[PDB]
Amino acid sequence: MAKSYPTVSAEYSEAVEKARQKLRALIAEKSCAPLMLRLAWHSAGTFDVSSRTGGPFGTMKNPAELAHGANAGLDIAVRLLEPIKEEFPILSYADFYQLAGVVAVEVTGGPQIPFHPGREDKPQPPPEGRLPDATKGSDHLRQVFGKQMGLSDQDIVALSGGHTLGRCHKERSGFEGAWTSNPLVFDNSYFKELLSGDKEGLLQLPSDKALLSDPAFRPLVDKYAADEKAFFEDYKEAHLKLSELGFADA
Ligand code: HEM
Ligand code: NA
Repeated sequence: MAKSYPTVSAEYSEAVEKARQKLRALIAEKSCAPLMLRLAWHSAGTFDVSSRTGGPFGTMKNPAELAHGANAGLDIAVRLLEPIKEEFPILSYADFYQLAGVVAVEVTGGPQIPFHPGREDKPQPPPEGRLPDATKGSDHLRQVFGKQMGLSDQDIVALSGGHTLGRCHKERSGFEGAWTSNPLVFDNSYFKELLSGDKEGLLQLPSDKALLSDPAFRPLVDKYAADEKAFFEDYKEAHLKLSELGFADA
């Protein structure tokens, strides 16, 4: 009951569905689901409840936000999706990029995340610096996900499982390597690899490792490594909340 979703026209809803189908095809065909999940997450994860600035309001289309260090390479994702966007002028960029994130999780075998349309495209990007720093630890994760975004510790650990997809690139973040051996499959392998420690051919960031040493995060890592169904359930809830930060709040 924390949300009151807006009424959109039948034509808006039809555009959502037709765009969803185009996104499902393109994301699968171009093998770019991890990049598209990162696009949606960096779009949403800048929300700060104290000022109600940032969040999933389409500002990743703005070159000034694409230029943030944390968003290196997301210009590729914006450009890859623009041909579809041009077919759906009614949709906000805000909705479109969150829909791409939901689709990215779906097409890689993850949970079906509910999608509610109606986000506005806001004119001002957030200030740079809201997103989590991969070199920092649990206090920082709680500042970013908790104090800024309003999400729970469970949400932090579940959402960190987004790293079950994809990899780091030396020219984007400067880190390099995949967390999992199957980076196009949405599964609980991220947590299994965290528990088994560092190993040749796979990467762990300091922020991933902070989940292992924190007394509240660690039980959640253990749970998701053992129980993919529980991971999917908690991930679905956390991604839904993330994708709607600042949007439709009652
Ligand atoms: C918990 C704090 C987090 C930190 C410090 C962090 C940091 C990073 C870094 C440094 C990269 C490498 C980017 C590159 O070089 O291409 C990355 C990639 C990625 N992140 Fe995160 N991330 C966090 C949370 C999340 C969340 C919440 C999600 C989504 C639910 C997510 C999804 C991804 C994905 C899918 C990739 C791979 C992108 C690709 O393959 O192109 N991350 N993250
Ligand atoms: Na995986």
